[PDB]
Amino acid sequence: ISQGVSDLVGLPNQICLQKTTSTILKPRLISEGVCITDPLLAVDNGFFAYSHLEKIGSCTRGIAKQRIIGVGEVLDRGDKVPSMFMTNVWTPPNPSTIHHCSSTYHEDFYYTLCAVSHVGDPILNSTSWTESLSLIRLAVRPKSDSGDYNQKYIAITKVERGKYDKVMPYGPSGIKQGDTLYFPAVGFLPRTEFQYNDSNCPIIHCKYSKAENCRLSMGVNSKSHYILRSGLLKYNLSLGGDIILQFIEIADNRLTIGSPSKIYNSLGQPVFYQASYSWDTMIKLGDVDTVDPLRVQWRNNSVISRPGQSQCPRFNVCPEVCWEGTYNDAFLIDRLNWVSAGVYLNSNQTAENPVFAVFKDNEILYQVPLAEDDTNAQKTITDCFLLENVIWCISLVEIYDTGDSVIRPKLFAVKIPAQCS
Amino acid sequence: SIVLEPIYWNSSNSKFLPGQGLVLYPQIGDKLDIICPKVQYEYYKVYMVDKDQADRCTIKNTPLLNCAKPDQDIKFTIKFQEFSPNLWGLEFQKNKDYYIISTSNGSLEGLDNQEGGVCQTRAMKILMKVGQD
Ligand SMILES: *[C@@H]1O[C@H](CO[C@@H]2O[C@@H](C)[C@@H](O)[C@@H](O)[C@@H]2O)[C@@H](O[C@@H]2O[C@H](CO)[C@@H](O[C@H]3O[C@H](CO[C@H]4O[C@H](CO)[C@@H](O)[C@H](O)[C@@H]4O)[C@@H](O)[C@H](O[C@@H]4O[C@H](CO)[C@@H](O)[C@H](O)[C@@H]4O)[C@@H]3O)[C@H](O)[C@H]2NC(C)=O)[C@H](O[C@H]2O[C@@H](C)[C@@H](O)[C@@H](O)[C@@H]2O)[C@H]1NC(C)=O
Ligand SMILES: *[C@@H]1O[C@H](CO)[C@@H](O[C@@H]2O[C@H](CO)[C@@H](O)[C@H](O)[C@H]2NC(C)=O)[C@H](O)[C@H]1NC(C)=O
Ligand SMILES: *[C@@H]1O[C@H](CO)[C@@H](O[C@@H]2O[C@H](CO)[C@@H](O)[C@H](O)[C@H]2NC(C)=O)[C@H](O)[C@H]1NC(C)=O
Ligand SMILES: *[C@@H]1O[C@H](CO)[C@@H](O)[C@H](O)[C@H]1NC(C)=O
Ligand SMILES: *[C@@H]1O[C@H](CO)[C@@H](O)[C@H](O)[C@H]1NC(C)=O
Ligand SMILES: *[C@@H]1O[C@H](CO)[C@@H](O)[C@H](O)[C@H]1NC(C)=O
Repeated sequence: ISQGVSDLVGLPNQICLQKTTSTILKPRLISEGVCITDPLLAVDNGFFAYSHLEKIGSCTRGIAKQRIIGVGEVLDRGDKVPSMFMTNVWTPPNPSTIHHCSSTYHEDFYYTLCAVSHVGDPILNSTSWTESLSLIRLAVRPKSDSGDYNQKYIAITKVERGKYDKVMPYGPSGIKQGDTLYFPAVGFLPRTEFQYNDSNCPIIHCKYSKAENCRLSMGVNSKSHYILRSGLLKYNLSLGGDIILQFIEIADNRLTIGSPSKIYNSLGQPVFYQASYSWDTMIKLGDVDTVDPLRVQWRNNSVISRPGQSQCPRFNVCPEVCWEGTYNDAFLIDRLNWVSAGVYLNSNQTAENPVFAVFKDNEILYQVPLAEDDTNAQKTITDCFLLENVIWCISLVEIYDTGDSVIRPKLFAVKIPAQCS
Repeated sequence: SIVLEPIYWNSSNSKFLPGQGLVLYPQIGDKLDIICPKVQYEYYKVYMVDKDQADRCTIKNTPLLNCAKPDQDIKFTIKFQEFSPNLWGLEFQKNKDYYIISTSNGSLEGLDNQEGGVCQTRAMKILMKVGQD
C-alpha cells in the first residue's frame, strides 16, 4: 500500500465508465483592479510548479507588476482531499520581459524554461524578437543555508534549432525520461523555407475551402513572415557542463499551427496535448509514439472542441485561414478505455461556462459545471494523480464572474468516482 | 445582464442611419451577435478599427467577419468581458469607445477594398459606447 499523493501510475481504483446524466462529480475549491494572468500549473510526484503574472488594469494590456514562479507540495489535507502548499517562491526582476514559461520536474527541482523579450510576446512580434531563453531551477523542498540549492539560474551555452531561426518554450509543463527533460516548444520557420504540398489540405466536403488554407493557417495570419511548428526542447542533464537545448519538431501527422502544448506521463507512457488555434477545432491529444522525432498518435475525438471566432468557431472542421481559440488541456486517466479528464469551455465563440468532463473519443461519460453559465472562463490546465490509489484531478482555471474586483485563477479538486449509478 | 438584440450586417438594415450608422451603448457582461444573413448576396469583410479609421472610412488587421458564403449564415458573437478566444487581445473596457466598419463595396470583386466602400456610402458602421448611458 502507498499513501499520500503520487503519480498516476500502476493500477488505480477503477473509475465509473458509463454515461450518466446526473451529477456524480464533486469539485472542491482549493486555496483591487488587478488581473492575474499567464498561469502555469504542473503536478509531478507530490509536488507542483505554479506561475502567474500580476497586472494593473486589463488582463491583456495592463502594466505587468509581478511574475511569480513557485513550487510546492500536493498533500492530503487530512480529510482525504488534495490541497496545495507553496514552499519556494521566486519573483524575477523585470516582469514585462518574461514570456511563455514551461516547467518540468526532476528529482529535487523544477526546471522552468522562459523566453525573454524586450519587444513583447515573441508570437505577436516574431520578426523583432531576438531569441533569448532563461532557465531557473527551484528546489521543491528548500533548505536553509544551502547555497545555490534553493534557487539557481542555469546559463544556456547552446541552442540547436535545426533549420529554424528561432525556438522558445510554448506550453505549461513537460516531462523527464531518465535524466533528459523535454519542454513543449515552438519553432519559427520562414514561410519561404516551409516544405508543404498543398494537396494534403483536406478540402473535400468543404466547398468554400481552398487547397492553400492549411499552409496559410500555419502562421498567425496568411502573410506572416514565419510559420509556427510545435515540438519539444530537449535538455539532457547527464551531459557534463553543457546545457544544450535542442528543438524536436512535431511530425506533420494531423498538422496544425504551433500552439501552447503539454507533454505528460499518464500510467507510464508519454501523452501529448496541443491547443487548437486554427481551423481544426476538435481536441488534439494522444499517446506519443516516439519522443525523438516527436510523433503523436492523435485521437479521433468528436465530442470536445473549443470556442473560436467568426471564421473557425467551436465544431469547425473545414480548413479556413484563422488564428483563434483557447488552451484547455485534458489528462489521460485510463489507457485501457482511453478516457481523459479536463475542462472545456461550453461556448461557441465566447470564453465562458467552464465544465469539468470525463470523456472518451466519441462520448462524454460524465461532466459537471464548475460555476454558473455566463461565468467567464479561459485557459484551463488539468493534471490528475493518485491519493492513496484514488484518481484525483486538479485543474487551474482562469475564471471570474462579471463584477469581480479581482480576476484570479482558481484551483479545483475533482475526485474521479468509482461507481456510476 | 442581458443579451443585446442581434445586428444583421446587410444593407437593408434600417438601424444603420444615413451618415451615422448604428450606436449601441453596451455594458460590461452583455452579449452581442453580428450576423451576415443567408441568401442576390452581399459580400463584406467587417473590421474593428480606431476612431480615426472609422471617420475616414479606411482599414489597414484581421477581419471580425468574412461574409463570402452565400450558402451559410455567418455569425460573430461578442461578450463584453476580459476573456475571449481572440489571440490578438480583444477586449472591451467600460467608458471606452469601439468602432466596427466595413470597407467593402458589397460585390465579390470589392471584398478587399481598403478605402471608402459601404462605410462612407451607406453608413454601415457600428459605434459601441461600452458601459455608458
Ligand atoms: C454552436 O454551434 C454549433 C455548430 O454550428 C455549426 O458548426 C459551425 C462550425 C458553423 O459551421 C455553424 O454555421 C454551424 O451551424 C451549433 O450546432 C449546430 O446547429 C445546427 C442547427 O443550427 C445543427 O444542424 C444542421 O445540420 C442538420 C443535419 O445535421 C447533421 O450532422 C451531424 C454530424 O454529426 C449530426 O449529429 C446531426 O444529427 C445531423 O445528422 C441539418 O439537417 C440542419 O438543417 C435543416 O436541414 C435541411 C435539410 O433538409 C436544410 O435544407 C436546412 O438548412 C434546414 O435548416 C442544420 O443545418 C447542427 O447539427 C449543430 N451542430 C452540432 C455539432 O451540434 C449550436 O447550435 C445550438 O443552437 C441552438 C440554438 C439550436 O439551434 C441547437 O440545434 C444547436 O445545437 C451552436 N450553439 C448555440 C448556442 O448557438
Ligand atoms: C543523454 O546523454 C547521455 C550522455 O552521453 C547519453 O548516454 C550515453 O549515450 C550513448 C548512446 O546511447 C552511449 O554510447 C553512452 O555510453 C551513454 N553513456 C551514458 C553514461 O549514459 C544519453 O543517451 C542521452 N540521452 C538522450 C535522450 O539524449
Ligand atoms: C484516427 O483515425 C485515423 C484515420 O481513420 C487512423 O489512421 C489509420 O490507422 C490505421 C492503423 O494504424 C492505418 O492502417 C490507416 O492507414 C490509418 N489511416 C486511415 C485509416 O486513413 C488512426 O489510427 C486513428 N487513431 C486512433 C487513435 O484511433
Ligand atoms: C514590436 O517591436 C517593435 C520594435 O522592433 C516595437 O516598437 C513595437 O512596439 C512592438 N510591437 C508589438 C506589438 O510587440
Ligand atoms: C503533392 O501530392 C501529389 C499527390 O499526392 C503529387 O502527385 C504531387 O507531386 C505532390 N506535389 C509536389 C509539388 O510534389
Ligand atoms: C468594387 O470595387 C472594385 C475595385 O476595388 C471595382 O472594380 C468594382 O467594380 C466594384 N464594384 C462595385 C459594385 O462597386
